[PDB]
Amino acid sequence: SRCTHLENRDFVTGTQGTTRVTLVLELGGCVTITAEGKPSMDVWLDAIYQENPAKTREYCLHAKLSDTKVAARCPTMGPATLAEEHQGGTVCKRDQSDRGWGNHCGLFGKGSIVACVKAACEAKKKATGHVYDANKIVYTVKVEPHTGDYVAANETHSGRKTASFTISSEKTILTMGEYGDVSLLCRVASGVDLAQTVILELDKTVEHLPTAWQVHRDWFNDLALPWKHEGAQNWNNAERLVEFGAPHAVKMDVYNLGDQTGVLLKALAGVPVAHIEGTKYHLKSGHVTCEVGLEKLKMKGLTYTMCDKTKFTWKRAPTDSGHDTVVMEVTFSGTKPCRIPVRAVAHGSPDVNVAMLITPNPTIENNGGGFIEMQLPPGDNIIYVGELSHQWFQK
Amino acid sequence: ILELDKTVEHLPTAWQVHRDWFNDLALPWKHEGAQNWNNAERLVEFGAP
Amino acid sequence: ENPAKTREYCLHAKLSDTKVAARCPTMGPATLAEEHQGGTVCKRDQSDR
Amino acid sequence: ENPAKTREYCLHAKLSDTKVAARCPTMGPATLAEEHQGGTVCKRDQSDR
Repeated sequence: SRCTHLENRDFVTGTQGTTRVTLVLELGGCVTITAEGKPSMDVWLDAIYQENPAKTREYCLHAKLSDTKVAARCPTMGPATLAEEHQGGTVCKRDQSDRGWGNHCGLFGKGSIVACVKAACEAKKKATGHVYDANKIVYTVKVEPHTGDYVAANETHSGRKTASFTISSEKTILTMGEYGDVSLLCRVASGVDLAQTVILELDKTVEHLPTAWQVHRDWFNDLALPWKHEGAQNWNNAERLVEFGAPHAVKMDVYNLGDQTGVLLKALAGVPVAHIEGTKYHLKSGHVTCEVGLEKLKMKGLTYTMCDKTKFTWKRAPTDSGHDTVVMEVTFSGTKPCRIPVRAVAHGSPDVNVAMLITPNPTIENNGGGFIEMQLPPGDNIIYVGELSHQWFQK
Repeated sequence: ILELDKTVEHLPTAWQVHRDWFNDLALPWKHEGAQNWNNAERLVEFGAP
Repeated sequence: ENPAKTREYCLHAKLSDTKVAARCPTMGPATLAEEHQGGTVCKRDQSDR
Repeated sequence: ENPAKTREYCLHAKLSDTKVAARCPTMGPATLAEEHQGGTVCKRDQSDR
């Protein structure tokens, strides 16, 4: 059962008459649903994402400066000017330098000086923000029936089904193989509010970093870095990463404040990560409430005869699942298919069956069955699968 | 005298800093000539397994 | 000219050859030869199995 | 019959292939490949030179 793979697992149980079940599925969680006369089902919210979300601003973390130009005039010669002062994509500073005979001016005094640099951004040194549209966000829910077959996490359960939901398409009917149909009504509106969320992306090809972060819109909009719209050619406020030195005669130095990535990363510690897979921008945390309709589900193998009580052996002896249940797997050497005669008694009371089965109507099919998950009361018990027995101390 | 990469064009080639400040930098360090870095973990983080 | 160098600090780590070793609950401690080599950064922890 | 074995302890160590590496005061850290191998016991110290 898929839910046995994780630590975060909930059990939902429907009694007599319970045909519908309302669950709050959370990313990283898993729910096992059990109900009288119904095959058990594992359900979980698998992903929350939007393909190609809209991009808000792009910020530059490392300025690439080039073509530094300086123009200086002697004290009586008027303002110094450069064509660059009027071009976008350049950062300039006008100042005054001390001039005199030493640097070829007729008078000793203040002379006009102006320096400009072309400012661009280093390749792969942008920080881009993305915003979600509640109407385009997709919630993916997976359902897997309890078939008495154990499948590891790196393996694929042939009976697992997937359902996708958007605000405009909240209901799906899934056919669970021979178990019947299950209906899922999940409301995206009951999900995570995304108004103040921005998915921040740096360079997703960097190997030792998460591919994205989920940050607050107000924090993102206040970053003190050069910015522009995707598609725009030049950067606004490029001066944020450039400093000019005090001028001396006909020269003025231009300083680059360096790569701000390290600075940003310190700010991002403790911020939740997100994930990008191609064009899909995923949230790594979130939840949604769904209504599961069980009325069309039917159990499998109810009319088989009981398996020969003499032909069972333990493939995997009873073991603690970590969810206060016991898991085990048996092998049957008799004729299939048949119902597995499972029960358990408390040490000293051989007459009362104390086993509460999670796995519905355990059966050995022609090519499956054998895995059983059950709950037992605290203390010493003995598990029986026909004549096959096993001691079990619960707790 | 602190030196970074003196070949970088838009930066001073060196700074005059206080010895106590320099000795307290929270960065991996080593002696010139040494092959490995001490305290390299200062620039590395491990995720929950 | 050529003043004596004190420490060198690293401003940007270059990481490579990430290796992981994990053992099931009854199989004892996980170990890597790298844990004993200089020039490597390691973290030992516990995962749910 | 054949109960499970927990730890094995060693009551008498068999030591062999003692190796020492020493460096003068300006030559940096002394190192041995053995410091990184399992199955060796090492001690780093400082001697008067």
